[PDB]
Amino acid sequence: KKEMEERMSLEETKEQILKLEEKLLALQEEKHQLFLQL
Amino acid sequence: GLSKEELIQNMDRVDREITMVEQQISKLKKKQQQLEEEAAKP
Repeated sequence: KKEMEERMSLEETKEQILKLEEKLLALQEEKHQLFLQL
Repeated sequence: GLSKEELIQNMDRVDREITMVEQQISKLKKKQQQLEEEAAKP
């Protein structure tokens, strides 16, 4: 069909937004390490 | 531990760093709206 080339570019931007979820979860894990010593 | 106070101050500095990385994801999520709204338009 048509109007699909624009959907392929959106899939690349979603990969950068999905990586932020792993970077945001790793930040909360760092503070959790302080609790072990708190 | 150390003094139940110097280690407590380190936990407040780590919480401020998570707000900066979390603020970047909120601005990137809104940017997806413009790209998702422009790709859905005819």
